[PDB]
Amino acid sequence: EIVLTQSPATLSASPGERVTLTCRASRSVRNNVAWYQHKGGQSPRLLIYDASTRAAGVPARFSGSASGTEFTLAISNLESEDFTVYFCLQYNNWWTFGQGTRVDIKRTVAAPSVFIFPPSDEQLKSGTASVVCLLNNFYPREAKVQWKVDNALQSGNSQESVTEQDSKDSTYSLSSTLTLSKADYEKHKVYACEVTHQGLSSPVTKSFNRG
Amino acid sequence: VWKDADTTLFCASDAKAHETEVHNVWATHACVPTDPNPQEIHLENVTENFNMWKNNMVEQMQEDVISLWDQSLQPCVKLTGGSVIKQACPKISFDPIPIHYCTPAGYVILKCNDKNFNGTGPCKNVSSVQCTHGIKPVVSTQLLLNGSLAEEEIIIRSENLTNNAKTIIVHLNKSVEINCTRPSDIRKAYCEINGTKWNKVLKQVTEKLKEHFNNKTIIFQPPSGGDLEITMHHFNCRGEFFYCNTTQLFNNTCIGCNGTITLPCKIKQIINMWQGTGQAMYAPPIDGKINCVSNITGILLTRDGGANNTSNETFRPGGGNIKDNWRSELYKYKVVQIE
Amino acid sequence: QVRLAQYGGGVKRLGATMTLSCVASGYTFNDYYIHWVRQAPGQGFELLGYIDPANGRPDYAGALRERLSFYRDKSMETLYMDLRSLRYDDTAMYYCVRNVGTAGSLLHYDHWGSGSPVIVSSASTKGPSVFPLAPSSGTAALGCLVKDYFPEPVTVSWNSGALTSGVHTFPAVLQSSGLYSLSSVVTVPSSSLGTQTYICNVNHKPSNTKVDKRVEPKSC
Ligand SMILES: *[C@@H]1O[C@H](CO)[C@@H](O)[C@H](O)[C@H]1NC(C)=O
Ligand SMILES: *[C@@H]1O[C@H](CO)[C@@H](O)[C@H](O)[C@H]1NC(C)=O
Ligand SMILES: *[C@@H]1O[C@H](CO)[C@@H](O)[C@H](O)[C@H]1NC(C)=O
Ligand SMILES: *[C@@H]1O[C@H](CO)[C@@H](O)[C@H](O)[C@H]1NC(C)=O
Ligand SMILES: *[C@@H]1O[C@H](CO)[C@@H](O)[C@H](O)[C@H]1NC(C)=O
Ligand SMILES: *[C@@H]1O[C@H](CO)[C@@H](O)[C@H](O)[C@H]1NC(C)=O
Ligand SMILES: *[C@@H]1O[C@H](CO)[C@@H](O)[C@H](O)[C@H]1NC(C)=O
Ligand SMILES: *[C@@H]1O[C@H](CO)[C@@H](O)[C@H](O)[C@H]1NC(C)=O
Ligand SMILES: *[C@@H]1O[C@H](CO)[C@@H](O)[C@H](O)[C@H]1NC(C)=O
Ligand SMILES: *[C@@H]1O[C@H](CO)[C@@H](O)[C@H](O)[C@H]1NC(C)=O
Ligand SMILES: *[C@@H]1O[C@H](CO)[C@@H](O)[C@H](O)[C@H]1NC(C)=O
Ligand SMILES: *[C@@H]1O[C@H](CO)[C@@H](O)[C@H](O)[C@H]1NC(C)=O
Repeated sequence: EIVLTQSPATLSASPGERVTLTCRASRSVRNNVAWYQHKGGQSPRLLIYDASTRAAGVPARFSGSASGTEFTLAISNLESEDFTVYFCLQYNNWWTFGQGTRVDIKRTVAAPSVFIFPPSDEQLKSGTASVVCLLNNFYPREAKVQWKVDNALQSGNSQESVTEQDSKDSTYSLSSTLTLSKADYEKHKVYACEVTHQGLSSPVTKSFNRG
Repeated sequence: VWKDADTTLFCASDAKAHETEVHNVWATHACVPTDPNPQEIHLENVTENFNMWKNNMVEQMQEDVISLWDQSLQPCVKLTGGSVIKQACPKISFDPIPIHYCTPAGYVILKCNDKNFNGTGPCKNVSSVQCTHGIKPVVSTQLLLNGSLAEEEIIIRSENLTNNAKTIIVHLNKSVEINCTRPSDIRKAYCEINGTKWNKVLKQVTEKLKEHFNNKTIIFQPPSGGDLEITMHHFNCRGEFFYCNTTQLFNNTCIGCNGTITLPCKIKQIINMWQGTGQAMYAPPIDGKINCVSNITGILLTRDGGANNTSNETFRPGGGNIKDNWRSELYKYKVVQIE
Repeated sequence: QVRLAQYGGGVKRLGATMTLSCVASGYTFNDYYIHWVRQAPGQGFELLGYIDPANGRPDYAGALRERLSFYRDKSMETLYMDLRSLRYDDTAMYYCVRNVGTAGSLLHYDHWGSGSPVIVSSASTKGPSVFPLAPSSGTAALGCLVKDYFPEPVTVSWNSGALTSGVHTFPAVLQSSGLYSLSSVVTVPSSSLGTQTYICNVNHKPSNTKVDKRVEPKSC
């Protein structure tokens, strides 16, 4: 099954600039590739097919091109409506999709303020324990948040929620929630979230101990 | 020098002015008599491109056969569009005749004579004709009947712009007889096929499919679903609409069993129309023995596109798009405009 | 001019069968294959399979084939999809999509339907539990964890709307239990944690519950 890797996940851009989004296929899909715009609250809409053929009704600032297994959507003059999600499709062998790229408003780099919150006693009496890690007002969007308890990496037991890019300061904020049973929670002492972000010279760890 | 062009063809036939059979009646008023000795000029050292999937001759034959069925079939009830049509429905005489397609002045038909030509791409041995060969407008699904045969190898025809194909046409180089009978429940019928002859040909088909799809294991499965016209082998015989179950025809344990393969069939009065316009109802079958012997000359297949692949490709009997039937006979022809 | 109007989404119970429909208009119905594709939260799109509306021939993604069925009502230009034995990870926005083809091949997608949100949860209407996120012992952060309510939406405010600067309320997530959760957080001056009262007001209209939670620093 052909894999389409879209890069990057989030693209920093400014109104009026030229922006390029890439899609690399895991093997040859001929020129059978298409690009779609997906505005919030609406269904996807076709922009380009056959790598480079603009669909009917698409404005001229959108164009596409190809080179072996790499495919490029270009948006030459970013209008306000264009800061949104784009994804690619290959239709050479079944139909598969890239994960999507979001174009957002560029601003200066802002490292996240990181906070960690233990489970309240009220919840801990209910039988579950939620540990929350907050990343506040950062830019750009890409951030890695790893949970470690007694230095053991966690996996499959956390969820991340993100705000929309702020309309006034253009920053994001993010929560990562690690959920354990009460029993599993009380068997360990050190809870930590490690945050990697290009605004931090080295990854930042915020930790607490039970009690 | 000549260029590709589309123009209105006319038809020719050996139709009989005294015959009551409806193909004959249609051809008598729509075609001219067949040309005595059709000349064929061979084009020395000429290489020409053909594309059986973008050949306007196919749309023109589709129109003729639509016209023929519109004029000559008589369903008792027609549920086309949103309303019903009630008229008389006597039993008709029905047996397709060969139809030649011909070009007017200033045009010619180029014919590809490479025996292994797959349908799309260059042809190194080209000739010009005035008319096609005689093509019987047989409307069927799953199996192609009474057509012409490929002359050397079995041929797998597919447009191949993507791997996501609609229809794959297999063109056989040896015909296999299929003998269907409603003996004298009046709708119960059956088709007999020499299994030894069929299973050898189906093995060669698999071998060529293997060649075409990267040496993977070839598997046949029953149709995934849809209308009875495509989940069954559907065809017309003496004016009655047959529906035959082909499960036993594509038996996997029998390829890589001898004797007569008997497929169960039903005659149905209420059909879905292949023209794509609603449904129709015909009278119950005529009395007496109803029998049609036909040559299987091709297979219509569909390949599953969403399965885990590495080792197996799975094909399922297909059809339903009747332009595919005409395409399996017109693949070797194209119209050019002579200056 | 072309429309693919979708119906049938909403709350489906876990292990149930759902049926989605798609009313096509504005084009020759027989000439275009129709695909069913879904997007689960946080994931890219995924094709479930397609149907040829002329004759009803379906093709299916291999991992879901056994639980899917594609069919149609030709007379009514309506396409249907069944997904059987619903699971938590069948939650997704479901789309019917028109596929461009040629005489022999199927190609790109050119019109996407209006979309059907499907939520797979057997939960009945339940009000949220509200737990504090206590500020750590210049700038401090505090918040409220709003766990285990159904259905959406919940409303959160702080000090009855008096505190709006520095507040961030995160989008709810459906957990594997069938219930939603989210957090609201605000950053305040660390100099104020000894005199200011911080109360988050959680309002859940489907259950008529209004919760006010004092968020204080923790100590013995
Ligand atoms: C046939 O045509 C080719 C051009 O494709 C030419 O090179 C070749 O010499 C020709 N042969 C003869 C016998 O005319
Ligand atoms: C080429 O085409 C002619 C018909 O014009 C046919 O008789 C012949 O067998 C074909 N093959 C070769 C090798 O000439
Ligand atoms: C048919 O053969 C031509 C080469 O002349 C090739 O380009 C095309 O892909 C083939 N089509 C098939 C194998 O379906
Ligand atoms: C059926 O096949 C035989 C032998 O292959 C052939 O002589 C006959 O013309 C075929 N019949 C039709 C209707 O094509
Ligand atoms: C038909 O072609 C196949 C190759 O696909 C060959 O093995 C077989 O012998 C041919 N049969 C006849 C009767 O020519
Ligand atoms: C299909 O067409 C492609 C054209 O890019 C060609 O390379 C290939 O050989 C053909 N056949 C198959 C099986 O892909
Ligand atoms: C077809 O089958 C019927 C009944 O089984 C039989 O009478 C007839 O002779 C058969 N015809 C051929 C050509 O096998
Ligand atoms: C396919 O496999 C056969 C042996 O089973 C081998 O002889 C042949 O060369 C292979 N062809 C391709 C195209 O891999
Ligand atoms: C064909 O026959 C098999 C059993 O022989 C049956 O399971 C299948 O449902 C039949 N197909 C149709 C379309 O009735
Ligand atoms: C294949 O044929 C045999 C008899 O020759 C029959 O018993 C069997 O049911 C058929 N189907 C399969 C899948 O084996
Ligand atoms: C089927 O064909 C074989 C050879 O192709 C022949 O020997 C046999 O008599 C035919 N009829 C049967 C097996 O009923
Ligand atoms: C094929 O031709 C034979 C006579 O050559 C005829 O009896 C039979 O009905 C035809 N088959 C179809 C499906 O028209």
